[PDB]
Amino acid sequence: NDALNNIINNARDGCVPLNIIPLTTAAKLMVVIPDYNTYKNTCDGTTFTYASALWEIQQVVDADSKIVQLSEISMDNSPNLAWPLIVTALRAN
Amino acid sequence: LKYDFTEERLKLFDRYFKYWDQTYHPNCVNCLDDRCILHCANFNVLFSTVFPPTSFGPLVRKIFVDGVPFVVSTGYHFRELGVVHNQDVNLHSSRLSFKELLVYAADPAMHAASGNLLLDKRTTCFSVAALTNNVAFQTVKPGNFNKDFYDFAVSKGFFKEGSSVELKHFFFAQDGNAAISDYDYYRYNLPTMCDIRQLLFVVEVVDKYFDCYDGGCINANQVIVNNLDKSAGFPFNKWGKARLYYDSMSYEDQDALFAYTKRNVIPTITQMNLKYAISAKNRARTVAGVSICSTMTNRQFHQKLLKSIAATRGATVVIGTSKFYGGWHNMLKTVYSDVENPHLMGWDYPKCDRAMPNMLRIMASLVLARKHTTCCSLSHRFYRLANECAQVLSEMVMCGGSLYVKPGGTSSGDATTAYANSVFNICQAVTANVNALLSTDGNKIADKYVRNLQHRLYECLYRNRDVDTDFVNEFYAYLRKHFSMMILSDDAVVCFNSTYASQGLVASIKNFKSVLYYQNNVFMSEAKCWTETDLTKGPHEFCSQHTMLVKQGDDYVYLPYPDPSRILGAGCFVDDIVKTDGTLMIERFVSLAIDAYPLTKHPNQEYADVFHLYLQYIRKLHDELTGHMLDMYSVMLTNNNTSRYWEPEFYEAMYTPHT
Amino acid sequence: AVGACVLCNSQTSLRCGACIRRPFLCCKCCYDHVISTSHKLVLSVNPYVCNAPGCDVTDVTQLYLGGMSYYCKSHKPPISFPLCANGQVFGLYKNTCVGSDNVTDFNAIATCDWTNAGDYILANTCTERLKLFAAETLKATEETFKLSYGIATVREVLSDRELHLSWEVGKPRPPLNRNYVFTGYRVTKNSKVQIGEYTFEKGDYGDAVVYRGTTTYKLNVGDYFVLTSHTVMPLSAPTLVPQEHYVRITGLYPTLNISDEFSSNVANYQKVGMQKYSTLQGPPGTGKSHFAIGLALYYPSARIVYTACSHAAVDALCEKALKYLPIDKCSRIIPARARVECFDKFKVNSTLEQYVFCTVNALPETTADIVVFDEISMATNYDLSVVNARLRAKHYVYIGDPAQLPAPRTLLTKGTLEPEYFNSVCRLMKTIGPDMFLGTCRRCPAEIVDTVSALVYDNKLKAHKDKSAQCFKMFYKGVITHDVSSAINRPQIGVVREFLTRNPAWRKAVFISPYNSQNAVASKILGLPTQTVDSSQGSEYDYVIFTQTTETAHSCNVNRFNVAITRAKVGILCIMSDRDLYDKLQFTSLEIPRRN
Amino acid sequence: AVGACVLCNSQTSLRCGACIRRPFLCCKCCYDHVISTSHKLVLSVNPYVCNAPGCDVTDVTQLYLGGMSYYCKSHKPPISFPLCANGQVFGLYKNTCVGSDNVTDFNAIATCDWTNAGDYILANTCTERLKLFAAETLKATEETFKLSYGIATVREVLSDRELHLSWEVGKPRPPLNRNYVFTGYRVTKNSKVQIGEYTFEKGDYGDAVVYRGTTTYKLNVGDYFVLTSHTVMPLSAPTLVPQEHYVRITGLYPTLNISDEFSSNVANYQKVGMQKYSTLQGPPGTGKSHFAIGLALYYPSARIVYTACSHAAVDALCEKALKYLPIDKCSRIIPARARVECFDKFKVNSTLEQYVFCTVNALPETTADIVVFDEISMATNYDLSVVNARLRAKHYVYIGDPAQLPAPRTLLTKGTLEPEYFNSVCRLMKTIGPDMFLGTCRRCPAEIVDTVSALVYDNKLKAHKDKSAQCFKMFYKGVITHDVSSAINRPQIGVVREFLTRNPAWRKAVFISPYNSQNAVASKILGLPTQTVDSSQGSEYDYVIFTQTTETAHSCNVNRFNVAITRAKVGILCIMSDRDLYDKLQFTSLEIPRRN
RNA sequence: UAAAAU
RNA sequence: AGCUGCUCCCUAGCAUGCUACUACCG
RNA sequence: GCGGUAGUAGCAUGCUAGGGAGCAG
Ligand SMILES: [Zn+2]
Ligand SMILES: [Zn+2]
Ligand SMILES: [Zn+2]
Ligand SMILES: [Zn+2]
Ligand SMILES: [Zn+2]
Ligand SMILES: [Zn+2]
Ligand SMILES: [Zn+2]
Repeated sequence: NDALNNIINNARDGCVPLNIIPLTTAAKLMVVIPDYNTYKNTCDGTTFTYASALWEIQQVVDADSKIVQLSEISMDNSPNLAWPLIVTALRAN
Repeated sequence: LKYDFTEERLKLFDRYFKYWDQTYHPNCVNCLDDRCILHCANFNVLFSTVFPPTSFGPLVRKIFVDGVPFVVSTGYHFRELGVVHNQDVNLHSSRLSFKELLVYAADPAMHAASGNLLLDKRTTCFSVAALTNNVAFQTVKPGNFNKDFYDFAVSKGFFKEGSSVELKHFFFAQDGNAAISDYDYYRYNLPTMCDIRQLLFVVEVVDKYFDCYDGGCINANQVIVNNLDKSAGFPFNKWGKARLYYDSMSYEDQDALFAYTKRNVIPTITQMNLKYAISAKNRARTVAGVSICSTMTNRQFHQKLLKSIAATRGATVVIGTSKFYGGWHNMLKTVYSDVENPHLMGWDYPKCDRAMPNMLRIMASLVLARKHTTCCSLSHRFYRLANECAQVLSEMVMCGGSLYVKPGGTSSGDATTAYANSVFNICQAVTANVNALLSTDGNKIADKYVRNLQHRLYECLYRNRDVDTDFVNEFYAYLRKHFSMMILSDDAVVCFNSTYASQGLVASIKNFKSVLYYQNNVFMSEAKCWTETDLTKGPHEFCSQHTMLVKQGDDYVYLPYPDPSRILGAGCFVDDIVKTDGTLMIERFVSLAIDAYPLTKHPNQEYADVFHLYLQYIRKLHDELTGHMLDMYSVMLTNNNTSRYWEPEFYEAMYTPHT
Repeated sequence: AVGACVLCNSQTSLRCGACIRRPFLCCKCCYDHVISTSHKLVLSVNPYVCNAPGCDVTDVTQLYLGGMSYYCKSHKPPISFPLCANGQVFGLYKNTCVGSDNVTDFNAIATCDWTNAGDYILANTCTERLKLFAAETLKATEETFKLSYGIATVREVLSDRELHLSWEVGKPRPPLNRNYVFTGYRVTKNSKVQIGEYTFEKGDYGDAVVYRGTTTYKLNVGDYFVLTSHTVMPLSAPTLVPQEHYVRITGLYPTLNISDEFSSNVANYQKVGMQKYSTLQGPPGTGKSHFAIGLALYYPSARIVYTACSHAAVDALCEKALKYLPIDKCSRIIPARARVECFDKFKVNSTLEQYVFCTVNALPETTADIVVFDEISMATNYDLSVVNARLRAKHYVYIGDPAQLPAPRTLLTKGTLEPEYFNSVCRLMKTIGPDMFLGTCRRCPAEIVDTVSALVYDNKLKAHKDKSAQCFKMFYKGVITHDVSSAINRPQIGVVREFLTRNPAWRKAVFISPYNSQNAVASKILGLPTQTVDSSQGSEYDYVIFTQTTETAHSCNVNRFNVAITRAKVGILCIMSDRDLYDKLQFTSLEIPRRN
Repeated sequence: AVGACVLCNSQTSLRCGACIRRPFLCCKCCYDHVISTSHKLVLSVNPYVCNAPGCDVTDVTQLYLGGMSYYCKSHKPPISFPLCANGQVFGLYKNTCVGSDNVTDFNAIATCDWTNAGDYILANTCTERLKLFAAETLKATEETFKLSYGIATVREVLSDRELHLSWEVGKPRPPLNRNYVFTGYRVTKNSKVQIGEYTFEKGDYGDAVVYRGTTTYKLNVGDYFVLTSHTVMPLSAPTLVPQEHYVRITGLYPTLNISDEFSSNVANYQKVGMQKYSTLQGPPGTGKSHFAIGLALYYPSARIVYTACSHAAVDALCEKALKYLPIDKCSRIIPARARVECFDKFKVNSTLEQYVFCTVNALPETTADIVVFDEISMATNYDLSVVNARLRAKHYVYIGDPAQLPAPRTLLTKGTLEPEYFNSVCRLMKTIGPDMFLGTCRRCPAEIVDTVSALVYDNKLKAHKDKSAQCFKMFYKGVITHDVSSAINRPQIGVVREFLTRNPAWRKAVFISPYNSQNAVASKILGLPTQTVDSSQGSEYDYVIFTQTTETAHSCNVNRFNVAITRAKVGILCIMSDRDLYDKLQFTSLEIPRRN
């Protein structure tokens, strides 16, 4: 992507620390969640923010790698799932 | 984007440490000797706690080859070493030979940047990236059971209720949240600033402990790799084991590569793996497989010294020395030497491999390297040290399907573990001695000689700034005369004078306690430190063996007998075909019995019964084997010569000084 | 490479390589098979020949193991052992094998060529494992014989699919049938290159022949076609799982009062769940099929699989099921085969549906609650073991009529089989008892029922519904226009023309023929969609037409005649020259100018 | 490292290092090549050299197998035996080697110089493996002859197209050709950095040359230009797949009836689907390309590739093509090269639209249903096999007339190559026909084709609107006053001095001449633009004045002349000595001292 | 001389 | 799916060494 | 009848390589 080249050109030298490359320039984020309260305190709702950017949720799976919808993620339905979920979100503009 | 941060460190230094009369170098590259490297990396440890943790690690850069853009690392920002730039980078090339293919494959840069962003809440460890669209979970299947042997052991009266020996070691299973929930244990690793002045002398004493060896660079055609088939780290495990690689390279590719690391830096990627073996505590155990690229060099750089250590007797280190043929007795005798009121003691470091602060790891690498006085230059040695640290200290662990950063601690399975841990152990011991000695009412010590010793010790430690040799030698002699240490890779035994230890002239145990506390961030309950007053019975335990004084003919010898439950367990639980129908595996039991011989000479009963049990079982095994083989064909074998295996004497030979 | 003795199940490592199928044999058994038969070459972990180059003494009884290796009489080492020694042959576990007395009939099996019912009559009455081996070698001999047919080449091309072919002079020419396939080779010099698979069928005249191809390749003149052979897998499952009972019904669950139209059969429904398996004999397709589907309904949640051998059979069955079942149904039937089309409804491959229909040879390898084989009066013990191997369920039900049509098993040409000996369950029905029976027609006009009960049955049926419009013009058989020995008689259609038009509404009937090619020619001067008597046995129709070839043995077969005429509901007509049967049939024959 | 013999295809591990390409020779074949030629060095997994240091003897015939090494006669250890014996050489699989006796022509190729016709004549007349080897070889020879060039020194940087580039001394300067694409470097001091590529050509005057760069990086007086060089890759696919015929089209979906103005083309279009590939004979601008686009229309639901080698050709093709095509198109040619601008339509890299348009060395490993290539009169067998290697479509098609001009193949010095052997498919089209002749013309006037079909063609192509004033002012050539090597025909241009003003309405022409310095000295005595055959291929100037050079065939190169005719809309003047050629271009015969 | 195979 | 260290067992191969008897010369 | 050069088979040592298994950190 051109934005990578861009942030390269912003370097006073052309060398940048590795850790911040994917943080700013990735096109898709994956988050691993253990427990329900924790989920509530992060990607609750259909979109959220992280790392000064806006991410939108789409497609959520479980430990058994089966799809699950956001509806089921209640407080008391939670003891019915392979419960360290994987959430894949997209870079929203 | 900012990653330099130099005059910031200098500004901090000036605002606080204004009169610390010694030049500070924000980048160890500009250090003089090594002691300057220590005295600078120390301050760096403290200062690096301030800056963003998303600004350490590899320092990548865009390059071109054959009119094509790549991203490769050209340097590093060590939270203890400052900035380091690779010295031989080449923009714009036409093609790629083999070594460069390799060094661009074993790097995280191109891997990471081609990954999707990861944020996990399972661990407080700073995650980095993921390479797939689905994290993986690995389990640990349960062991397989060998019945007929169990029924046998029952039939001959074992395992009855209230018996002394019973089953305690087994094959614990592990579910799916094992790898990560284990790896998380690095949360016990903290940035700790170790006292520098006393370190600058304990390192001298430790060095003195290693005078009688020799090492240096060696040419590729001289390395020795026992067992050429082990996993090849990441991602080389996508092709084959080591032999494939150790073959496709010339004897110069190795030399070219080695001489290339002596001026540039190569990040790596470590893998975690779940050990699958019997144990006694359900918490799983794991191992770190390192990339081929680091080993292939660290070998050439250390193997000379290593082999120099693995073949010397009577040394304070005891690695490689075999216990058979009475050797164990030699060890226990020499560790007695001549201490005036000998007591024995041992201890153990809780989570020794995680809790090790980075400073001591660097200290160990320095002490090892100090032998290279000539097989290198002096910037070469520093770049070597840098590549080492970057490969086995803050490298990117590849757990599950994701890359995290390892804040510190020893990588469980590098090239130089066992020796490094031992060096660390000796360092801790010496530190405890120094602390205890300084920390006593100097006006109450009676032996005038010791009082002068303590005085001049403090003097040489805080006042004088340059190394003294004579006092170092005198002190080393004093320690070898009143603290005698047999060391292994963290596992120790100390024979020390009691009278002095009472008057706080050598470290007791509470000294060890305070030391681990204030220099290792952990606490060692005296529930595992063992003491011992009567030498006639050997040390309480060492490498998981007990010691017993048995009359072997005319005289008395120390012998190591293991823990019976362990042996029984090894008899009863295995991995499928193994042992199950063990009528093809006798050698297993041969060796096992070998390990369980000394239980014959034991005061308590059931012990020797274990031995006789193994014997009779071997006999029944071979018998019912021949019976089947006869029917299979129609004529038994011509000459088995296996009967010797079930006569006791042959085992006895494995413990007598003549081979 | 060991196993069990086909006669003693003892451990061994031998196979009578001289016998075709290489069966495992105990020591003593091997000694006896070899001493009493031209069968001599024994194979073990290695072959048994003299290892000295040149010596080819392969009669094992002459050979000697030398040092590790085997040797003749002459080239023997100074020290050795005689192999065929002491009423036994040396093999692994020699001192353990027991041996027994089934050797005579064994060699009888292995030595027959399936030419006379006797070797059959024994094939169906030996021990089960032996029965298996028998079926194996039978099918193998069939395949091997199939190779004996000639080769075909192209002579000149006529159209896209019209062609003139050239046969091997002096070789058996196999028939034009959808059950034959030919690999096409053309040769450059060099470059004997396969071109594809091609079936055949007779065009409108000789020797214009049509062909269906695998790809759109252009044809040439230096081309030829080899009928493609086949292999045969070995089997290991028994024919019949050991019969059992229980004290109470398990696994399956009735409803309550649903569908009383299936009333009386509930009695049978319980006892079916009460056994491990059972059989049912019934005159054509009456309670047969009807009862099967009724039971299927009875236990709703029961996962059920139907299967048979005849494609048209399973097709008629699946449509009858469609008549009454949730859909919620599939017939996972045919992959890249189905030369004749069949099922039209659902998938061919997911094995999720509760009510799965398919053909035996195309079955998957799956489990279910119960399974209902059908038309056992046609299958061979081979197929029975096949289905018991591929599938695995609790309750089995086999259905058929030992008066129907068995497997052709063409190879036999001397004598005839008693139906009792078609296969195992055939015996079971004919021997002890069919466990459950049904005796009434719900499908056929009463008059033909009377005729049949007067014939092959012992006047033991009843039904409903009588008239009309039935005849049996004993029209002399015109020219047997037999293309191959497969029969055709065009002047037989020479009166169909007189009912190709006189037919007021007999326009949607089905025509039936003793032979396939006379059936094809019926499709030529078309009247309607026709079929073969074998491809029948599964469906009924209001009107049906029937013309016959000559009075050949295949034709005048009473069973073929019965199962043919028993496929009609209200109208029927059959035309044989007929010296006797029209004396047995009860209709109203006419004369060529008398057709109303 | 191991492979099949280039002649007998035997699995072998030998390479004649004395052969430039190091091919794989079987044991026997290697023995023959070495005993026959001066190729006296053979490589296996290792070279065959006396391993005794200092003894630089290399050939096999004096080398002896050492204990585990190789040694000369003098240096051979006691037990040491030579390598080459029994007509065979010590090599792997030496048991199964077969060899062959065709070492003759193979040798001739391993020794030819590629400077003369007979080399190439043999080349396009041998076996496939030998053909590919010949292509590899001649291309490598051209590569090293290119390497014979050198760098240069920049005098000044005049303009973005005007540049001052003196060539390094002691080196044959690379002339003014688009082919001379040079890797430019801006020497910091330091900095072996390629600033891009820049190629050069003769503009409207010298010695200020014109240069185009793939990047507009402005040069200065300090740069230096190396000749871009690399290594030829070996090839695997044959020149062409064997042709296949079909009784129908394979997966082609013909259009119903859209844009039937290409109707005479659809009669041909379906033919494509019947043949694995085919060929096409046609003048450019005719159904040339037009046919291909109408074809892509005729099957509008199919992946199609269009390829050429010249970017001028891919622009002449891709434009006119996007016309009748949705856009919605693909012609994604150059990622990061192309000395000049190229495709302008979409994306570079995702093989999207069913119709792609690119150049040979840009075609990646992609697939289609049909691949099409014009320009066949120009590419090499090397190029054909490259095409086959990069594409795996289900159909292929070849367009072009050998009447045009082929690859430069500079090494030709003694003799000329016939279109008869330009390459394989061309050798066929000229030895068996294109199987499709294409007509007719479109742009040019009739009079420039009605007489020009009397030369290469057989009065075959037709056009109309013959006007205006297309004549041959055949002027007997003057003396030879050539400034550089190529001819200065200023007396020949002395026919237009009295005519630059006699044409007030024809002040819109363009000078042409074969020798490029005949373009140069005309550009000196210029008043109207110039354009030679070189940068042609897909354009037309309204007026043009053909100016001939020396009577040598360089002037009336009937191919070069013809193509110089075919690129016109209105008028032309032809001025040559011309004893016989003018009897084929029939116009108003005009003279020069007379103005009629 | 009748059915009819990842 | 690691880094070492010790130990047993099996197999091959090389070379030595040694033994002797069998063959050539002294 | 001895000494030196050629065989045999045997024995001893060792060294390499290859393969299996177990224990300690
Ligand atoms: Zn410093
Ligand atoms: Zn060194
Ligand atoms: Zn036999
Ligand atoms: Zn038997
Ligand atoms: Zn023999
Ligand atoms: Zn060859
Ligand atoms: Zn030499």
